[PDB]
Amino acid sequence: KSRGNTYQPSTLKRKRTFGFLARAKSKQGSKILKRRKLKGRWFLSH
Amino acid sequence: LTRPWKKYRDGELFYGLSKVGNKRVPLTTKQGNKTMYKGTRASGIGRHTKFGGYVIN
Amino acid sequence: AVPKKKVSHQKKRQKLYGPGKKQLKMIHHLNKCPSCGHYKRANTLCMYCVGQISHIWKTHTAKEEIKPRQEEELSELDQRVLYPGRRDTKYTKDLKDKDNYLERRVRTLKKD
Amino acid sequence: TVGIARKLSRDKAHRDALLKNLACQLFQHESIVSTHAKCKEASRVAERIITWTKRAITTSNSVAQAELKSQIQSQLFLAGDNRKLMKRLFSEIAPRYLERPGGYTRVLRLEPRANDSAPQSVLELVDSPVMSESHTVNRGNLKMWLLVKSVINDDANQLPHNPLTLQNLHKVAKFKAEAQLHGEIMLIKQVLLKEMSLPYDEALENERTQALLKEVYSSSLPKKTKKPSSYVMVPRP
Amino acid sequence: ARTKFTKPKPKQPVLPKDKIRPPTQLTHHSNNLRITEPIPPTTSNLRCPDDHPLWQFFSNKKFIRSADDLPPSSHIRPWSIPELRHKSFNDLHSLWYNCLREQNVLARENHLLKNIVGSTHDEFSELSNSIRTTMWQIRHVLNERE
Amino acid sequence: SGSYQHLSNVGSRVMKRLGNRPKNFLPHSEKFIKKSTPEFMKSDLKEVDEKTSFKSEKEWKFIPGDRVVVMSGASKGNIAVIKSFDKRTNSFILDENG
RNA sequence: AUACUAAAAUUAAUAAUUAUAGGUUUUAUAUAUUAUUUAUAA
RNA sequence: AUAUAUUUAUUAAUAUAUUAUCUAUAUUAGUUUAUAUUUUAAUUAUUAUCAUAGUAGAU
RNA sequence: UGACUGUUCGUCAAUUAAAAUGUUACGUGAGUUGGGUUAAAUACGAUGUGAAUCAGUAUGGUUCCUAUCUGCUGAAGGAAA
RNA sequence: AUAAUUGAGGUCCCGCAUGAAUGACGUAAUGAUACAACAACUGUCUCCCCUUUAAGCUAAGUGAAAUUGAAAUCGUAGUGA
RNA sequence: UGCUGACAUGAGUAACGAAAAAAAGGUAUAAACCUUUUCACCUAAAACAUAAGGUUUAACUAUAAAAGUACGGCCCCUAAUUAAAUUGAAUAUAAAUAUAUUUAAGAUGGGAUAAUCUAUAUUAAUAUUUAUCUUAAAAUAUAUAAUUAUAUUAUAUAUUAUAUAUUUAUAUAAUAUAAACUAAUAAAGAUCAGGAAAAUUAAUGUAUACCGUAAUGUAGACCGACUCAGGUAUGUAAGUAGAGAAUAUGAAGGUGAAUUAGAUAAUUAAAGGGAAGGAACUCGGCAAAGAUAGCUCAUAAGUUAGUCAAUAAAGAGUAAUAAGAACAAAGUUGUACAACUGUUUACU
Ligand SMILES: [Mg+2]
Ligand SMILES: [Mg+2]
Ligand SMILES: [Mg+2]
Ligand SMILES: [Mg+2]
Ligand SMILES: [Mg+2]
Ligand SMILES: [Mg+2]
Ligand SMILES: [Mg+2]
Ligand SMILES: [Mg+2]
Ligand SMILES: [Mg+2]
Ligand SMILES: [Mg+2]
Ligand SMILES: [Mg+2]
Ligand SMILES: [Mg+2]
Ligand SMILES: [Mg+2]
Ligand SMILES: [Mg+2]
Ligand SMILES: [Mg+2]
Ligand SMILES: [Mg+2]
Ligand SMILES: [Mg+2]
Ligand SMILES: [Mg+2]
Ligand SMILES: [Mg+2]
Ligand SMILES: [Mg+2]
Ligand SMILES: [Mg+2]
Ligand SMILES: [Mg+2]
Ligand SMILES: [Mg+2]
Ligand SMILES: [Mg+2]
Ligand SMILES: [Mg+2]
Ligand SMILES: [Mg+2]
Ligand SMILES: [Mg+2]
Ligand SMILES: [Mg+2]
Ligand SMILES: [Mg+2]
Ligand SMILES: [Mg+2]
Ligand SMILES: [Mg+2]
Ligand SMILES: [Mg+2]
Ligand SMILES: [Mg+2]
Ligand SMILES: [Mg+2]
Ligand SMILES: [Mg+2]
Ligand SMILES: [Mg+2]
Ligand SMILES: [Mg+2]
Ligand SMILES: [Mg+2]
Ligand SMILES: [Mg+2]
Ligand SMILES: [Mg+2]
Ligand SMILES: [Mg+2]
Ligand SMILES: [Mg+2]
Ligand SMILES: [Mg+2]
Ligand SMILES: [Mg+2]
Ligand SMILES: [Mg+2]
Ligand SMILES: [Mg+2]
Ligand SMILES: [Mg+2]
Ligand SMILES: [Mg+2]
Repeated sequence: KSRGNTYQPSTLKRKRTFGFLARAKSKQGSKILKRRKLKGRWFLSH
Repeated sequence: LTRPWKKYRDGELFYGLSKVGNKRVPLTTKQGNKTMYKGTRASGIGRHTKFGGYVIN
Repeated sequence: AVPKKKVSHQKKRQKLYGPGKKQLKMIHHLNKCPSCGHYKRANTLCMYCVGQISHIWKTHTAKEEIKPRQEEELSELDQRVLYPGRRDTKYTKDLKDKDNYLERRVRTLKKD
Repeated sequence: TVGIARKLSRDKAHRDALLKNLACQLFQHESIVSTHAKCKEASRVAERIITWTKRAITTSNSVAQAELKSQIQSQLFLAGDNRKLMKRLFSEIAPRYLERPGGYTRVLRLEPRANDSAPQSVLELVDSPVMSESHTVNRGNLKMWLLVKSVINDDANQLPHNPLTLQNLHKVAKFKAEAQLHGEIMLIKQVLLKEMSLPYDEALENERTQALLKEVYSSSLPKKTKKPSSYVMVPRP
Repeated sequence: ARTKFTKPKPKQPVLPKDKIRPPTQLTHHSNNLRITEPIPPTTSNLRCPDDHPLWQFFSNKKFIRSADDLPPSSHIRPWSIPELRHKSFNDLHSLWYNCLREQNVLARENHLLKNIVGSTHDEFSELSNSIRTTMWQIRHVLNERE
Repeated sequence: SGSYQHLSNVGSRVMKRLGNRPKNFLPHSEKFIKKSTPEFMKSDLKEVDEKTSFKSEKEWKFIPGDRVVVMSGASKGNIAVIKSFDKRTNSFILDENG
């Protein structure tokens, strides 16, 4: 069937699995949070 | 013809200027699921009741 | 089904400006309006003369505007407190500027 | 099915409805502006409708009139503003053309519209009433308005009338009474001269209109050979 | 489906005239009732008082102060910290709310100007800032005193 | 021009960046403002930043109210009274004789 | 006659001759009731 | 029912024009229908649109 | 011209005066079809310890193009007549 | 079985190279599976014809693509990476 | 087939993306915007309310109004599940960390009061899914307390007249169409045996927090590169007719489109009809054509006994005897493979 519509939005899932606390509350999540910060990125997380 | 002063296609959107951009902006009250609750630091008074109400302290 | 070599300046020009059919023709069928007095196309009608007569019809067979009795009896103060001013959007504001995308016909030159 | 009439790039149902709407709108108003192709077809159906009414008015066979009255109804939408159309047609439109053998409508070409270069033409009913019960100019009779304006133009410019203006006036005068033609021309004169901000002298205009109509109604056929031909009719030896 | 073999359904039962309950309503609306033009509400029926508290949101009952009416900058100066030190708590309290009241008036004028006219005169904004300076100077004096 | 921005401070980072443009690239913006203003509120003097705007009266060598003699201009040798500061181009607005 | 072209017919309104398309009239075709009948008077 | 002329005495009637053939309650909760109740809430004639050109017979 | 076969071929039936032999990229897929042939799936016989394989068998199974030049079919304009 | 059948069904068996849970054999029903036969039906065909709509064509507005060493870009025979 | 920028050719060519429009006036500025009328399309939707989503795109800056009584979130409670959290020494492990127990979080779920409108706080004491069958009786029609047939099996609130505390409530008795449909107990068939968690009185008390609310939401306002014929959850979805949410019309609503106007060449696509043949076509009946009820009867061989076969083919009853909407409805047989319903190669 037709494809391309893989991203079906949902604020709950988007925030729960890519949000700031979804990464600030884990070792691996924190590591990528600080890596983006060191690179100088404005938007640390979702 | 949504805009009578634009007879031909010039790339103009149906509304707004750009269809894309940043999505990592902080959440606000008007947007989210029906179970979302942002708040406006405008209520620190009282205690929610067990049934689902409020009691002003 | 694709061009095998870039078409040179010569071939392109003689293909488009070469034949007599592709080039537009002089307008020789112009006459003098019996009424307007100005130029007009043959076997046609003078748009200005037609336009002004249509104007005469419009002003002599126009329907009176419906102005309800209630409104004209309101003072300026009651109109303001009851029908306040409102702001228009970009689309609405642009639509009212009809002189930027609508333009009237041009009066034809006079023939002697 | 091929060659009977224009298809107008529409199906049979859509095409038929368009023509009926156009003919009915031509009746409700007096002159309408539309594309040349639409105007010609609307002219055809409109003329046939009037002829049916004339035959119904004139006929003495009850069956003939009964079925004609029905056929006219089939080619109209009697709703909205045209609810009273049939009575209007039988009382006003039909009696205007009782003595005219065809040609109840005329199509005059206008300049194409700039948007798409679509040819445009005006469809109007011949012999439309210039005046009204309210003594005010109403819609219709575009040709008559233009003809009078040309007469005004010649008068204001101090030049003789062109043979074509006189010929067109002659065509208008054939089916119209002398007094009625004089009265309507005078009314158009007053309205136009007012619009162009020109002096309007009642007595002078009356004399000029009398002079014009006398020329129109005069019977002077022999005008000799205008041009000395380079060819001569010689009997065959 | 409605085939050609279908037969009309029997008519619904009808209650005999001798058993039909009379309706609880016999009379109804009036059939001589005509449509009248709407009647607008009129302010001539009102008595909006001249002492109405909302008038404190305006300056001398004016829609928007003009240049001449606004206090000029040369003639004015915000309080100084030493000056506030010679003031009692009640007086400083009184000054605070007087500052706030005019702050509301100026805010109303700024918003009207910057949301309708769009001008960047910001004369009202500067006046509000000067009041804001005094307000925090009052706050500093109280803390130092305590 | 209804934006409700004056009532809040949203986009602090973007506003700071726009208002703290690199000094090397000011000529980029100076051209923009100049080409987009009428001639009757534009001066041919460069602007001054808050850090380059004189505040002390010492730097303001001539406070308004004292006669001055104008050099280097079409009004050479004129005598005039400075009437007001400018606070944007860091200049003096002179009277009719100027 | 024809994709657009091109070809061909008419553009008469006068001292006399000329119908290109639409409309109108006549005749005819088609459709389908009609002698139990259509128009008239005596 | 409204409006304009005439008759009669602003009532009633004739002529003309325009408008409409509604609505509301009861039959045990909701919807549809039916009947009774309230009002003035009509029958005929000829059309029209949709259903593959709705479909068949002709042409 | 038919029946059989993916078939060109070939056998057969009924006709004709005859049902000739070749070349044209065993003419012709930017003209059509695609039954055989081959790729992914599957099974049978044989080979191999197997993974898999077959001058084997069987069912199923994706192509596209708006024509610049040459050439050709029709129709025009310019021209030196 | 057809006018005629390399296809289908029944039967015979030097089974190149079947065979019993890599199950053997015969059924009823089921199957958008594959092959074959009969009745009706038809534009599949003999043999194509007429009609309707959207394109194709013309006029107005907007306006891509693969491709492109440079081109002043004919036929035949011969020659030649 | 070098990287980046600018500009050419294809070329003013293909295309402008399911489509009905017309006149008059705003406006001697309109095919494209607004209004009026006519016509048409969608109408168990292209309508009305919503959920999620989203550059607020809305009828807009003077802008989306909640104590609760069908108003949701918020709050109490938990499921699946999650947790740098808790347990000389909980257990294990090169680190990271994993495991078990607690605690906390987590809706897609549960949470008394209510138009005769209602009161949530503090203190003290003690329910998987599924049907309403048969008999009976009342009442009715033909017949004679017996018999045949028949709507009904239970509630939903109005009127009249009586008895109780005294015109507020209850009770009694009588009257009052049919077809669907709704929530509540009732009764009962099968195995596939059908969630978790958070008390009553007595007194006192309630000045009612915060957030959501526009419009689009079978789409020009979300996911699809596009104002993309694709994907997207829920409830009504007028009537007429029907077994039906099928099919036909359409009351009301919405709507008729960033392409228009002419002739419709050859040719292409989607449809209608076609004489005489009727598979001769073709690898191959691919495609197309073919329906003599849709209700009630009747219905063979074989067979695993299952109207499996079977909606059997042919056939009959109901006006049809020349036809006249749409939808449902498209034969029989032999063989190979597999018991059957199902799953598979998103995109050969
Ligand atoms: Mg993507
Ligand atoms: Mg997940
Ligand atoms: Mg939302
Ligand atoms: Mg139709
Ligand atoms: Mg017709
Ligand atoms: Mg002439
Ligand atoms: Mg002729
Ligand atoms: Mg003649
Ligand atoms: Mg003619
Ligand atoms: Mg319809
Ligand atoms: Mg070959
Ligand atoms: Mg060959
Ligand atoms: Mg094997
Ligand atoms: Mg297959
Ligand atoms: Mg054989
Ligand atoms: Mg065969
Ligand atoms: Mg065999
Ligand atoms: Mg074995
Ligand atoms: Mg079997
Ligand atoms: Mg073009
Ligand atoms: Mg290079
Ligand atoms: Mg081309
Ligand atoms: Mg082309
Ligand atoms: Mg095109
Ligand atoms: Mg207009
Ligand atoms: Mg349906
Ligand atoms: Mg319905
Ligand atoms: Mg909606
Ligand atoms: Mg919890
Ligand atoms: Mg929930
Ligand atoms: Mg909403
Ligand atoms: Mg809403
Ligand atoms: Mg879409
Ligand atoms: Mg999007
Ligand atoms: Mg409707
Ligand atoms: Mg809508
Ligand atoms: Mg479109
Ligand atoms: Mg045939
Ligand atoms: Mg036949
Ligand atoms: Mg064959
Ligand atoms: Mg053959
Ligand atoms: Mg088939
Ligand atoms: Mg048997
Ligand atoms: Mg079917
Ligand atoms: Mg066998
Ligand atoms: Mg199977
Ligand atoms: Mg299956
Ligand atoms: Mg597949």
